Amino acid sequence: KVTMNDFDYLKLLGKGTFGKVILVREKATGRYYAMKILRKEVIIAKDEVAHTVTESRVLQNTRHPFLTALKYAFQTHDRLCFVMEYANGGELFFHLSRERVFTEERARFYGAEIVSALEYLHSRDVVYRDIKLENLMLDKDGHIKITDFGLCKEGISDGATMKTFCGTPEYLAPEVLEDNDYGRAVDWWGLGVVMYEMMCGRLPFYNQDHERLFELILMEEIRFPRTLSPEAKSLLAGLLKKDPKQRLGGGPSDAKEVMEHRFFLSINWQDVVQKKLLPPFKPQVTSEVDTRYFDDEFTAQSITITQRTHFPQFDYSASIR
Amino acid sequence: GRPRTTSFAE
Ligand SMILES: CCn1c(-c2nonc2N)nc2c(C#CC(C)(C)O)nc(OC[C@H](N)Cc3ccccc3)cc21
Repeated sequence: KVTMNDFDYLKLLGKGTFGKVILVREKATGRYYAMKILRKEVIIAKDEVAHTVTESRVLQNTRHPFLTALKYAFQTHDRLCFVMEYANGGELFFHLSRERVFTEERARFYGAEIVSALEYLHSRDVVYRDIKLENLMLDKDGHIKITDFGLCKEGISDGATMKTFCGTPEYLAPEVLEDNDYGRAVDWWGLGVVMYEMMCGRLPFYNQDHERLFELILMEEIRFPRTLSPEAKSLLAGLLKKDPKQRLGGGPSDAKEVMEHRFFLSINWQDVVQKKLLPPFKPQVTSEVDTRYFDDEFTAQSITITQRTHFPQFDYSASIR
Repeated sequence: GRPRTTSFAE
Protein backbone atom coordinates (compact mmCIF):
# COMPACT_ATOMS: atom_id res chain seq x y z
CA LYS A 1 0.00 0.00 0.00
CA VAL A 2 1.25 3.49 -0.98
CA THR A 3 1.34 6.26 1.63
CA MET A 4 2.09 9.97 2.14
CA ASN A 5 5.79 9.72 3.13
CA ASP A 6 6.67 7.94 -0.14
CA PHE A 7 7.04 11.43 -1.70
CA ASP A 8 8.94 14.68 -1.20
CA TYR A 9 6.74 17.81 -1.20
CA LEU A 10 8.26 20.71 -3.10
CA LYS A 11 5.87 23.46 -4.29
CA LEU A 12 2.16 24.31 -4.24
CA LEU A 13 0.96 24.39 -7.88
CA GLY A 14 -2.72 25.07 -7.22
CA LYS A 15 -5.11 25.42 -4.29
CA GLY A 16 -8.85 24.76 -4.00
CA THR A 17 -11.56 24.87 -1.32
CA PHE A 18 -11.58 21.03 -1.16
CA GLY A 19 -7.79 20.73 -0.97
CA LYS A 20 -4.57 21.47 -2.86
CA VAL A 21 -2.26 20.29 -5.67
CA ILE A 22 1.50 19.94 -5.09
CA LEU A 23 4.68 19.22 -7.07
CA VAL A 24 6.18 16.04 -5.60
CA ARG A 25 9.20 13.80 -6.16
CA GLU A 26 8.66 10.04 -5.91
CA LYS A 27 11.42 9.00 -3.48
CA ALA A 28 11.88 5.45 -4.81
CA THR A 29 12.45 6.59 -8.44
CA GLY A 30 13.48 10.27 -8.20
CA ARG A 31 10.78 11.15 -10.76
CA TYR A 32 8.52 14.19 -10.59
CA TYR A 33 4.72 14.18 -10.40
CA ALA A 34 1.77 16.39 -9.46
CA MET A 35 -0.32 15.36 -6.44
CA LYS A 36 -3.90 16.46 -5.76
CA ILE A 37 -4.63 16.12 -2.04
CA LEU A 38 -8.28 16.32 -0.98
CA ARG A 39 -9.66 16.21 2.58
CA LYS A 40 -12.19 13.38 3.14
CA GLU A 41 -14.03 15.43 5.81
CA VAL A 42 -14.87 18.25 3.38
CA ILE A 43 -15.90 15.78 0.65
CA ILE A 44 -18.22 13.78 2.94
CA ALA A 45 -19.71 17.03 4.31
CA LYS A 46 -20.53 18.23 0.77
CA ASP A 47 -21.91 14.79 -0.24
CA GLU A 48 -19.43 14.61 -3.15
CA VAL A 49 -18.27 11.01 -2.69
CA ALA A 50 -19.67 9.53 -5.91
CA HIS A 51 -18.07 12.31 -7.96
CA THR A 52 -14.63 11.87 -6.35
CA VAL A 53 -14.84 8.09 -6.79
CA THR A 54 -15.86 8.63 -10.44
CA GLU A 55 -12.76 10.78 -11.01
CA SER A 56 -10.47 7.90 -10.05
CA ARG A 57 -12.44 5.13 -11.77
CA VAL A 58 -12.56 7.03 -15.09
CA LEU A 59 -8.81 7.76 -14.87
CA GLN A 60 -8.09 4.08 -14.04
CA ASN A 61 -9.09 2.97 -17.57
CA THR A 62 -8.69 6.01 -19.90
CA ARG A 63 -5.60 6.23 -22.11
CA HIS A 64 -5.10 9.12 -24.54
CA PRO A 65 -2.20 11.47 -25.37
CA PHE A 66 -4.21 14.58 -24.37
CA LEU A 67 -5.63 13.24 -21.07
CA THR A 68 -3.58 13.45 -17.85
CA ALA A 69 -2.42 9.94 -16.89
CA LEU A 70 -2.93 8.73 -13.31
CA LYS A 71 0.09 6.99 -11.76
CA TYR A 72 -1.34 6.27 -8.27
CA ALA A 73 -4.65 6.72 -6.50
CA PHE A 74 -4.40 6.06 -2.75
CA GLN A 75 -5.99 7.18 0.52
CA THR A 76 -5.11 7.80 4.17
CA HIS A 77 -7.42 7.94 7.21
CA ASP A 78 -8.46 11.53 6.32
CA ARG A 79 -7.04 12.33 2.84
CA LEU A 80 -7.53 11.25 -0.78
CA CYS A 81 -4.49 11.45 -3.07
CA PHE A 82 -4.24 11.52 -6.87
CA VAL A 83 -0.69 11.23 -8.21
CA MET A 84 -0.50 12.18 -11.91
CA GLU A 85 1.94 13.33 -14.56
CA TYR A 86 3.29 16.85 -13.99
CA ALA A 87 2.24 19.18 -16.82
CA ASN A 88 5.32 21.45 -16.84
CA GLY A 89 3.67 23.94 -19.21
CA GLY A 90 1.02 24.84 -16.64
CA GLU A 91 -2.56 25.92 -17.26
CA LEU A 92 -3.81 27.33 -20.54
CA PHE A 93 -5.48 29.90 -18.23
CA PHE A 94 -2.03 31.18 -17.18
CA HIS A 95 -0.89 31.60 -20.80
CA LEU A 96 -4.06 33.19 -22.18
CA SER A 97 -4.07 35.54 -19.16
CA ARG A 98 -0.47 36.55 -19.94
CA GLU A 99 -0.84 36.80 -23.74
CA ARG A 100 -4.46 38.07 -23.73
CA VAL A 101 -5.33 36.35 -27.04
CA PHE A 102 -4.07 33.56 -29.32
CA THR A 103 -3.94 33.59 -33.12
CA GLU A 104 -6.55 31.53 -34.96
CA GLU A 105 -3.79 29.08 -35.94
CA ARG A 106 -2.65 28.56 -32.34
CA ALA A 107 -6.25 28.25 -31.14
CA ARG A 108 -6.85 25.73 -33.96
CA PHE A 109 -3.94 23.60 -32.69
CA TYR A 110 -5.22 23.49 -29.10
CA GLY A 111 -8.86 23.00 -30.19
CA ALA A 112 -7.94 20.03 -32.40
CA GLU A 113 -6.33 18.27 -29.43
CA ILE A 114 -9.31 19.03 -27.16
CA VAL A 115 -11.69 17.68 -29.85
CA SER A 116 -9.58 14.51 -30.18
CA ALA A 117 -9.79 13.95 -26.42
CA LEU A 118 -13.54 14.69 -26.35
CA GLU A 119 -14.21 12.25 -29.19
CA TYR A 120 -12.32 9.60 -27.22
CA LEU A 121 -14.21 10.23 -23.96
CA HIS A 122 -17.61 10.37 -25.70
CA SER A 123 -16.82 7.12 -27.58
CA ARG A 124 -16.30 5.54 -24.13
CA ASP A 125 -19.72 6.93 -23.04
CA VAL A 126 -18.09 9.53 -20.78
CA VAL A 127 -19.25 13.16 -20.57
CA TYR A 128 -16.57 15.44 -19.13
CA ARG A 129 -18.86 18.41 -18.20
CA ASP A 130 -16.11 20.85 -17.06
CA ILE A 131 -14.10 22.01 -20.10
CA LYS A 132 -12.42 25.28 -19.17
CA LEU A 133 -9.07 27.10 -19.35
CA GLU A 134 -8.06 26.07 -15.80
CA ASN A 135 -8.63 22.38 -16.63
CA LEU A 136 -6.65 22.52 -19.87
CA MET A 137 -2.92 22.25 -19.25
CA LEU A 138 0.24 22.00 -21.34
CA ASP A 139 2.95 19.35 -20.96
CA LYS A 140 6.69 20.01 -21.43
CA ASP A 141 6.38 19.80 -25.23
CA GLY A 142 3.34 22.11 -25.38
CA HIS A 143 0.63 19.52 -26.07
CA ILE A 144 -2.77 19.74 -24.36
CA LYS A 145 -3.44 17.70 -21.21
CA ILE A 146 -7.04 17.76 -19.99
CA THR A 147 -7.12 17.56 -16.19
CA ASP A 148 -9.70 17.41 -13.36
CA PHE A 149 -12.24 14.61 -13.93
CA GLY A 150 -14.26 15.44 -10.80
CA LEU A 151 -17.53 16.11 -12.65
CA CYS A 152 -17.45 13.24 -15.18
CA LYS A 153 -20.49 11.03 -15.79
CA GLU A 154 -20.29 7.47 -17.15
CA GLY A 155 -22.75 5.37 -19.14
CA ILE A 156 -23.77 8.33 -21.31
CA SER A 157 -24.14 7.17 -24.93
CA ASP A 158 -26.05 8.58 -27.93
CA GLY A 159 -28.92 10.70 -26.49
CA ALA A 160 -28.52 9.55 -22.89
CA THR A 161 -29.21 12.32 -20.38
CA MET A 162 -27.99 13.67 -17.02
CA LYS A 163 -29.64 15.52 -14.08
CA THR A 164 -26.84 16.95 -11.88
CA PHE A 165 -26.65 20.72 -11.83
CA CYS A 166 -22.87 20.99 -12.01
CA GLY A 167 -19.98 22.48 -13.99
CA THR A 168 -18.50 25.97 -13.85
CA PRO A 169 -20.93 28.93 -13.91
CA GLU A 170 -19.31 30.84 -16.78
CA TYR A 171 -19.13 27.67 -18.94
CA LEU A 172 -22.60 26.19 -18.26
CA ALA A 173 -24.47 25.33 -21.46
CA PRO A 174 -27.86 27.10 -21.63
CA GLU A 175 -29.86 23.84 -21.41
CA VAL A 176 -28.14 23.05 -18.07
CA LEU A 177 -29.73 26.31 -16.83
CA GLU A 178 -33.17 24.77 -17.49
CA ASP A 179 -35.19 22.20 -15.52
CA ASN A 180 -35.03 18.47 -16.21
CA ASP A 181 -32.22 16.64 -18.04
CA TYR A 182 -29.47 17.49 -20.53
CA GLY A 183 -27.23 15.56 -22.95
CA ARG A 184 -23.55 15.18 -23.86
CA ALA A 185 -23.57 18.24 -26.16
CA VAL A 186 -22.68 20.34 -23.09
CA ASP A 187 -19.03 19.37 -23.69
CA TRP A 188 -19.11 20.92 -27.19
CA TRP A 189 -20.57 24.13 -25.76
CA GLY A 190 -17.65 24.01 -23.31
CA LEU A 191 -15.23 23.76 -26.21
CA GLY A 192 -17.05 26.72 -27.81
CA VAL A 193 -16.39 28.97 -24.80
CA VAL A 194 -12.67 28.10 -24.60
CA MET A 195 -12.35 28.51 -28.39
CA TYR A 196 -14.12 31.86 -27.97
CA GLU A 197 -11.72 32.94 -25.21
CA MET A 198 -8.60 31.86 -27.09
CA MET A 199 -9.53 33.89 -30.20
CA CYS A 200 -11.62 36.76 -28.74
CA GLY A 201 -9.65 37.21 -25.49
CA ARG A 202 -12.65 37.16 -23.16
CA LEU A 203 -15.57 34.99 -22.08
CA PRO A 204 -18.53 35.24 -24.49
CA PHE A 205 -20.75 35.98 -21.47
CA TYR A 206 -19.72 37.42 -18.11
CA ASN A 207 -21.05 38.92 -14.89
CA GLN A 208 -19.97 38.31 -11.27
CA ASP A 209 -23.66 38.04 -10.35
CA HIS A 210 -24.65 34.51 -11.44
CA GLU A 211 -28.31 35.50 -11.89
CA ARG A 212 -27.15 38.11 -14.42
CA LEU A 213 -24.66 35.64 -15.96
CA PHE A 214 -27.17 32.79 -16.39
CA GLU A 215 -29.56 35.23 -18.07
CA LEU A 216 -26.78 36.18 -20.50
CA ILE A 217 -26.03 32.52 -21.35
CA LEU A 218 -29.71 31.81 -22.09
CA MET A 219 -30.75 35.10 -23.77
CA GLU A 220 -27.77 37.01 -25.20
CA GLU A 221 -26.30 36.84 -28.72
CA ILE A 222 -22.56 36.25 -28.96
CA ARG A 223 -20.57 39.05 -30.60
CA PHE A 224 -17.45 38.60 -32.74
CA PRO A 225 -14.52 40.89 -33.46
CA ARG A 226 -14.78 42.17 -37.05
CA THR A 227 -11.32 40.85 -37.99
CA LEU A 228 -12.25 37.26 -37.04
CA SER A 229 -12.37 34.86 -40.03
CA PRO A 230 -15.78 33.70 -41.30
CA GLU A 231 -15.08 30.03 -40.47
CA ALA A 232 -13.89 31.09 -37.00
CA LYS A 233 -17.21 32.92 -36.56
CA SER A 234 -19.04 29.94 -38.06
CA LEU A 235 -17.40 27.47 -35.64
CA LEU A 236 -18.05 29.60 -32.56
CA ALA A 237 -21.65 30.17 -33.75
CA GLY A 238 -22.04 26.40 -34.18
CA LEU A 239 -20.41 25.30 -30.92
CA LEU A 240 -22.25 28.03 -29.00
CA LYS A 241 -25.65 27.22 -30.52
CA LYS A 242 -28.04 27.57 -27.58
CA ASP A 243 -30.14 24.64 -28.82
CA PRO A 244 -28.13 21.43 -28.24
CA LYS A 245 -29.97 19.62 -31.07
CA GLN A 246 -28.78 22.27 -33.58
CA ARG A 247 -25.35 22.64 -31.92
CA LEU A 248 -22.21 21.57 -33.79
CA GLY A 249 -21.26 18.15 -32.41
CA GLY A 250 -24.73 17.72 -30.88
CA GLY A 251 -25.86 15.25 -33.57
CA PRO A 252 -25.40 11.45 -33.61
CA SER A 253 -21.91 11.68 -35.18
CA ASP A 254 -20.69 13.58 -32.09
CA ALA A 255 -17.09 14.74 -32.78
CA LYS A 256 -17.32 14.12 -36.56
CA GLU A 257 -19.42 17.30 -37.02
CA VAL A 258 -16.79 19.45 -35.32
CA MET A 259 -13.95 17.60 -37.07
CA GLU A 260 -15.45 18.15 -40.55
CA HIS A 261 -16.12 21.86 -39.90
CA ARG A 262 -14.38 24.27 -42.28
CA PHE A 263 -12.38 25.91 -39.47
CA PHE A 264 -10.38 22.65 -39.25
CA LEU A 265 -10.03 22.31 -43.05
CA SER A 266 -6.23 22.13 -42.77
CA ILE A 267 -6.15 19.51 -39.99
CA ASN A 268 -5.41 15.82 -40.42
CA TRP A 269 -7.02 14.25 -37.35
CA GLN A 270 -4.77 11.19 -37.42
CA ASP A 271 -1.75 13.54 -37.35
CA VAL A 272 -3.31 15.22 -34.30
CA VAL A 273 -3.76 12.02 -32.25
CA GLN A 274 -0.34 10.66 -33.30
CA LYS A 275 1.33 13.92 -32.07
CA LYS A 276 2.76 14.50 -35.57
CA LEU A 277 1.74 18.18 -35.31
CA LEU A 278 4.27 20.71 -33.95
CA PRO A 279 3.20 22.78 -30.92
CA PRO A 280 3.32 26.52 -31.74
CA PHE A 281 4.55 27.38 -28.22
CA LYS A 282 7.15 25.22 -26.44
CA PRO A 283 7.43 25.65 -22.64
CA GLN A 284 10.92 26.97 -21.85
CA VAL A 285 11.33 24.89 -18.67
CA THR A 286 15.00 24.56 -17.69
CA SER A 287 14.54 21.73 -15.17
CA GLU A 288 11.98 19.26 -13.76
CA VAL A 289 11.33 21.42 -10.65
CA ASP A 290 10.74 24.52 -12.83
CA THR A 291 7.37 26.13 -12.02
CA ARG A 292 7.51 29.36 -14.08
CA TYR A 293 4.19 28.62 -15.83
CA PHE A 294 2.37 28.52 -12.48
CA ASP A 295 1.23 31.51 -10.45
CA ASP A 296 3.39 33.02 -7.69
CA GLU A 297 0.16 33.21 -5.66
CA PHE A 298 0.57 29.44 -5.15
CA THR A 299 4.28 28.64 -5.64
CA ALA A 300 5.38 31.26 -3.06
CA GLN A 301 3.35 29.52 -0.32
CA SER A 302 5.19 27.24 2.10
CA ILE A 303 3.86 23.73 2.74
CA THR A 304 2.26 23.10 6.17
CA ILE A 305 0.27 20.16 7.53
CA THR A 306 -3.26 21.11 8.62
CA GLN A 307 -12.23 2.89 11.89
CA ARG A 308 -13.36 1.97 8.36
CA THR A 309 -13.43 5.42 6.71
CA HIS A 310 -12.70 3.88 3.31
CA PHE A 311 -13.47 4.83 -0.32
CA PRO A 312 -14.15 1.69 -2.41
CA GLN A 313 -12.71 2.59 -5.86
CA PHE A 314 -9.23 3.94 -5.12
CA ASP A 315 -5.87 2.29 -4.19
CA TYR A 316 -4.96 2.11 -7.89
CA SER A 317 -1.51 1.78 -9.49
CA ALA A 318 -0.64 2.13 -13.19
CA SER A 319 1.96 -0.65 -12.80
CA ILE A 320 -0.61 -3.10 -11.34
CA ARG A 321 -3.86 -2.42 -13.25
CA GLY B 1 -7.94 38.84 -17.71
CA ARG B 2 -10.91 37.25 -15.93
CA PRO B 3 -10.81 35.98 -12.32
CA ARG B 4 -10.29 32.28 -11.50
CA THR B 5 -13.53 30.34 -11.94
CA THR B 6 -14.57 27.60 -9.51
CA SER B 7 -16.35 24.32 -10.27
CA PHE B 8 -19.45 23.21 -8.36
CA ALA B 9 -21.96 20.35 -8.03
CA GLU B 10 -25.70 20.13 -7.18
C1 LIG C 1 -2.67 22.67 -10.00
C2 LIG C 1 -3.10 22.37 -11.42
N1 LIG C 1 -3.57 20.99 -11.54
C3 LIG C 1 -2.97 19.87 -11.98
C4 LIG C 1 -1.64 19.78 -12.45
N2 LIG C 1 -0.79 20.83 -12.51
O1 LIG C 1 0.40 20.22 -13.05
N3 LIG C 1 0.26 18.81 -13.31
C5 LIG C 1 -1.01 18.61 -12.92
N4 LIG C 1 -1.57 17.38 -12.98
N5 LIG C 1 -3.76 18.78 -11.94
C6 LIG C 1 -4.94 19.22 -11.45
C7 LIG C 1 -6.15 18.58 -11.18
C8 LIG C 1 -6.29 17.31 -11.39
C9 LIG C 1 -6.45 16.18 -11.72
C10 LIG C 1 -6.80 14.76 -11.98
C11 LIG C 1 -6.47 13.92 -10.74
C12 LIG C 1 -6.03 14.25 -13.19
O2 LIG C 1 -8.20 14.63 -12.26
N6 LIG C 1 -7.19 19.30 -10.67
C13 LIG C 1 -7.08 20.63 -10.43
O3 LIG C 1 -8.13 21.37 -9.92
C14 LIG C 1 -9.35 20.77 -9.47
C15 LIG C 1 -10.37 21.84 -9.07
N7 LIG C 1 -10.79 22.56 -10.26
C16 LIG C 1 -9.80 22.85 -8.08
C17 LIG C 1 -9.09 22.14 -6.95
C18 LIG C 1 -7.71 22.26 -6.80
C19 LIG C 1 -7.07 21.59 -5.76
C20 LIG C 1 -7.81 20.79 -4.89
C21 LIG C 1 -9.19 20.66 -5.05
C22 LIG C 1 -9.83 21.33 -6.08
C23 LIG C 1 -5.89 21.29 -10.69
C24 LIG C 1 -4.81 20.59 -11.21
